[PDB]
Amino acid sequence: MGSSHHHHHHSSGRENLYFQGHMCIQKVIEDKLSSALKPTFLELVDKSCGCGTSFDAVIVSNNFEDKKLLDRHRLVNTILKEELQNIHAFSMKCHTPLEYDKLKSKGS
Repeated sequence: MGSSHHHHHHSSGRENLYFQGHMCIQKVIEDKLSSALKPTFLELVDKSCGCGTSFDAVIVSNNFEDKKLLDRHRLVNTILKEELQNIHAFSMKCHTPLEYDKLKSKGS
C-alpha cells in the first residue's frame, strides 16, 4: 500500500513564526518560489553580494530529497528566471526537513 502524494498548497500554520506577510518585494519573491518548490521551511537572511541587498535563503523541502540534481536545477532556474530580475544576487542553501530537524531539534 502507498501511492500517497498530496498536493499541499500552503500550510498556513507551521510558518506562523514569520511576520513577513506584509506585502513587499521580498514577499513576492518568497511566495513565488515557495509555491513552486513548496518548502516546508524557508529561511531568509541578508547576504549582500556587495552591491545592494542580496538574499540568502535556506530551503527545507522534500522536493529536493529525491536527489533530482538536474530536475531541481531546471525547476529552480525556471521560476528564478523572473525571480532573479528583482534581485542583485540570490543565494540558496538546499536542505531537507530531515536534515533541518537535526539542526532544530537536537543539533546533530
